[PDB]
Amino acid sequence: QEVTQIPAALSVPEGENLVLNCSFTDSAIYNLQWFRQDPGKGLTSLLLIQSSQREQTSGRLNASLDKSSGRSTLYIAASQPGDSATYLCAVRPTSGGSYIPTFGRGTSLIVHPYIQNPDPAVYQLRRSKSSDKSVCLFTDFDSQTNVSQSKDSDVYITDKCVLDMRSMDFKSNSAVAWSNKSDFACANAFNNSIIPEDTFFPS
Amino acid sequence: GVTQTPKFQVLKTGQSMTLQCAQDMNHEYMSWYRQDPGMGLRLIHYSVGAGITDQGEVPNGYNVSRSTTEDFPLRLLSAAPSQTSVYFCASSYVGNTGELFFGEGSRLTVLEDLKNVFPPEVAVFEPSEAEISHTQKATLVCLATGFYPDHVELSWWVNGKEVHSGVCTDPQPLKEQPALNDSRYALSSRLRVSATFWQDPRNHFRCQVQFYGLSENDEWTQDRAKPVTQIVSAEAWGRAD
Repeated sequence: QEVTQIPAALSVPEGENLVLNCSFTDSAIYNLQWFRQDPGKGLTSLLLIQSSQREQTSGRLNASLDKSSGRSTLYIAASQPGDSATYLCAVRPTSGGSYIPTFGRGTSLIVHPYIQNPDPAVYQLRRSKSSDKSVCLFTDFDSQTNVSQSKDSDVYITDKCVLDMRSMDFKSNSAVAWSNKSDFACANAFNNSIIPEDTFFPS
Repeated sequence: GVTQTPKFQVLKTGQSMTLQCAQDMNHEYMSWYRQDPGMGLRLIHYSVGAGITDQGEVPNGYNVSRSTTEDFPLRLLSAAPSQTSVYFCASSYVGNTGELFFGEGSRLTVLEDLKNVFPPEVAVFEPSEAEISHTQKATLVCLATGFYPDHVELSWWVNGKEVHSGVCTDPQPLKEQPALNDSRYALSSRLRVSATFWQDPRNHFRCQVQFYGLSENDEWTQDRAKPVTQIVSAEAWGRAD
């Protein structure tokens, strides 16, 4: 009747094993299915557990099912940044139950990359061909560092993302900040979040 | 597989539209869902078989038919702003395992006035000399701003080749006017290369953003170009400096 997924959001350092829970109030189910959804994309099926099953596996993914208790657990071994996505759980009725499935609200998962050699710095990037905006890049910080929003009206700070320079087996975090080509150097934009005291701020 | 069309759509309030769903797996069961922020997936209509149709949780304002096994059309006779959502079609064999197969989704935005639709402005910002000296790496930033709705796809192309290595794009765009439901959006992306690669003047970097907007049939009475589906791009060339 009702599907509950907890935690609603999970943040963890890469390498850690993960546990995602799915609960349903009606034990009379035909099956349970787990899906993955990337931002702005569709639903990719991960595992399908039939009422007659108690466990299903696929690579680092494995899910259990306890119909009587109305529970299913998805385990993700040695998590990786690429596992970041929203995980959805759904159950379908049995014995002529309208076949109508019920979906949980999902668990938003973020697996942070391990940054071997943090080198936090804020850099100003010029031109768009000149006369456009003022853009700054906060980069190479450890994954524990959080980027908050600025207290200024004409200033924007993006969420952080990790890029991977494959050839060099090098990963780095970064967040972008910008304003409107005027009385405000963008390096000042980040002075609202907690950042390393040794962060490099070249002019 | 399951194929739904269109993938993106903008409608003016009152306009009619049909979201198509086709599957070639001989699946007897087909259904439609709408997904809204924190609202989860809500069943709108479902069909247990050809010729059979039943309403779901939020059938209000939607019409479906199932004359054939392969198709399950979702029709909006008179689009309303509240119907702005992401629509998903899913199918499965009648009994079997119960495994559901989802389509890629259809992002629909219904607006009272199309004048609120804006294409993105795109700019590329070149690597900081300080970053180059400090890390021997060079990060380019692409900024797409002022667009609405949030129906875009950003990609980087280096010397004509689409690249994924050394790139990352914001998972979600940000609102330029936070309090507004129809705020225009901004999206950023980074492309990081070695300083030596950026220093080669022969290397060409292109950031392009595909924006899904109006059809070249919608009425447009603004003193600006009709915001139709298009690609907006910006580029840069490496420099020895």
